[PDB]
Amino acid sequence: MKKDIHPKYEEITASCSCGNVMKIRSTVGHDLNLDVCSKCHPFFTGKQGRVDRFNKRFNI
Amino acid sequence: ARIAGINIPDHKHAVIALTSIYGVGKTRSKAILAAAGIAEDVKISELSEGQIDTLRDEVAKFVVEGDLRREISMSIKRLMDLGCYRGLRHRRGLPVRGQRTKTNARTRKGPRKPI
Amino acid sequence: AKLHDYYKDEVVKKLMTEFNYNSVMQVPRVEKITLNMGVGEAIADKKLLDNAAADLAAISGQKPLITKARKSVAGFKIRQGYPIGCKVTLRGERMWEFFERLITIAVPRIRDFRGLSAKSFDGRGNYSMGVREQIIFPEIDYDKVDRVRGLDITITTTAKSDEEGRALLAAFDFPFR
Amino acid sequence: PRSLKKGPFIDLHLLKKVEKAVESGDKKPLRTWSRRSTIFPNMIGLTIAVHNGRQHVPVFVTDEMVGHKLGEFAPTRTYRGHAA
RNA sequence: UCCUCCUAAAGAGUAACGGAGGAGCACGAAGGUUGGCUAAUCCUGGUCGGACAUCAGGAGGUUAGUGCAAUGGCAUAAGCC
RNA sequence: AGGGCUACACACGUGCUACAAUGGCGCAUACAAAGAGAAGCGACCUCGCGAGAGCAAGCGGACCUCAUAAAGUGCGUCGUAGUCCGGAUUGGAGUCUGCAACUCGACUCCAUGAAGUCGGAAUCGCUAGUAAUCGUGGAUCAGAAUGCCACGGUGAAUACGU
Ligand SMILES: [Mg+2]
Ligand SMILES: [Mg+2]
Ligand SMILES: [Mg+2]
Ligand SMILES: [Mg+2]
Ligand SMILES: [Mg+2]
Ligand SMILES: [Mg+2]
Ligand SMILES: [Mg+2]
Ligand SMILES: [Mg+2]
Ligand SMILES: [Mg+2]
Ligand SMILES: [Mg+2]
Ligand SMILES: [Mg+2]
Ligand SMILES: [Mg+2]
Ligand SMILES: [Mg+2]
Ligand SMILES: [Mg+2]
Ligand SMILES: [Mg+2]
Ligand SMILES: [Mg+2]
Ligand SMILES: [Zn+2]
Repeated sequence: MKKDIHPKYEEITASCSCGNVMKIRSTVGHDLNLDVCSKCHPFFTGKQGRVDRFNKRFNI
Repeated sequence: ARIAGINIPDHKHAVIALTSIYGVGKTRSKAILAAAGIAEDVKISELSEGQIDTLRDEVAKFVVEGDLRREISMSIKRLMDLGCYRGLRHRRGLPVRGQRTKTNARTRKGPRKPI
Repeated sequence: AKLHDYYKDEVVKKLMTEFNYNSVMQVPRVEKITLNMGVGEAIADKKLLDNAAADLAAISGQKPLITKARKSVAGFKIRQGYPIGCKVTLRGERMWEFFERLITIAVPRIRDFRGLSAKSFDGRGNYSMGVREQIIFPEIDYDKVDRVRGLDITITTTAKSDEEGRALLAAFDFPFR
Repeated sequence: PRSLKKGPFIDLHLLKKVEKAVESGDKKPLRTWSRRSTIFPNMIGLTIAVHNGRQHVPVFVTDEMVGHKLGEFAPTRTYRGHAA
């Protein structure tokens, strides 16, 4: 890589709420506090009409 | 500061800041903050990470943001596919709750279109 | 190189089984990832293009290459040779690190993320996807953001077909809907 | 809308017509003037011709319609646009 | 007055108030050299983004390009950096 | 019997609500007048976030009920933002009256959160308990007022002059 023209690219720690920790090189500089990650997002995990309601509200 | 996929305002009181979420009004903001054990006047930036996570958990019990938007679009399209009077009003961009249209009805009709 | 070591240790074997390749060289590879910002707003303001380049540098970790108009186009009011975007080509270690960060951090931060389209293959096993907002990358600070900008991401692979490309990406548990 | 405790309103002549037609099979459209009657699940598949003021409008009842009134599907005013 | 093509009869040249177009410059790099490079157009996929911007791949194979007419050239490029 | 008088490219009149900080929101807490009520007004209690519901006194009334007056005052917050301004529109769920709320009711709850940052030319009302502002009641009426009729609270500016 060319010298002296690229962003600073050094390892950090990404800590998610679900307790997942990933050690990733990054340009962000500081450590991370993720609100979601691949291991807990509902779509990743797998966690994601009229007659019925008519009968439920109008029970005879 | 990141709850329900959007950024909450950090300098506002929490009760105000949570209403940034599509689907949380004032009543739901107060209920979420009571069920997360956080006072209403506490600013978001004076909250811990455990506190913000409890807030996220509390918001999780509600249908908000994209899911709520999908629900609303589904209901409107159901009306519009039914061919019922309400659906036809939605189709024509006219008031749907029996309001007058001889005058007014400008929120639905938009700005006047001259002849 | 977590995802590259995963590719070599697991994905190669999985694909060999799934497609019955006669040689390990036949397994599809991830060759390059290109990030593109089409910055048309630069026709009048050059700070817009410079800020796009800064965003791309923060995201990818590489100083971007400013791209220029190939021919003059009245319809967009652009003359030939005018700088109207920026790209980065990510290869090797940087490419695998960005692939990991994308998959595990940035995609989970997409507003209302319901899964990536699996039809977005160009016909030869290369996958392109759009980003609408650069804040999904943690490298971009939210309260420093001047303008809302997205980008294009292309994953070029050595797959002879779209099915092999999709299988290669799915092996990494790519968030296909 | 109508109070839940009162149940859903329907005109008796219409309910009887719907029961007869369901029993006998799938008859020709039943002509009714009862725009105020709720659409019940047992009307699904029937065709009810509902008065809109001057003509009966054939309404092919589906499952989405249950709980709506018959008059919601028989518009009463003819509008096609001004200056056309 | 000058340039290009045809008339012009497969060397050169060849007339008409014959048929068609151009010039009266530009450039200290658009000159020299060394190293490198390869077009048009279409299809598919891709944030804004659309018929047309930028990105990736494919098809194509010079149908591009040449500071400015036309003809003859040009890949070993005379074309692009 | 059902539909219409409730239509909707548009023009005008009369209003209501606003555009905020002399304000919004939360908590607490003062001070009215006038009126209506028997197929009516309906307390207390219990249930419900609420509209309401169930039970059930009292009252043909200076007695009972409608029926916390609000502005105000104190405390706290918001800090000039299309906002903790505004509350139109729309989705969902309800209540009540009424044979019956689709066309086409009022009200409640959750969500939504438009225009609007004081209004071109023009133009209206008002000389004092008036204007302005704040609540309250009544007729019509099963239900259905921002209209109408009526009632108090706070309470100005200015009139040289012709
Ligand atoms: Mg609300
Ligand atoms: Mg109405
Ligand atoms: Mg010759
Ligand atoms: Mg010859
Ligand atoms: Mg001769
Ligand atoms: Mg060369
Ligand atoms: Mg040269
Ligand atoms: Mg009649
Ligand atoms: Mg009328
Ligand atoms: Mg009365
Ligand atoms: Mg408000
Ligand atoms: Mg505005
Ligand atoms: Mg303002
Ligand atoms: Mg006088
Ligand atoms: Mg008043
Ligand atoms: Mg009444
Ligand atoms: Zn996680």
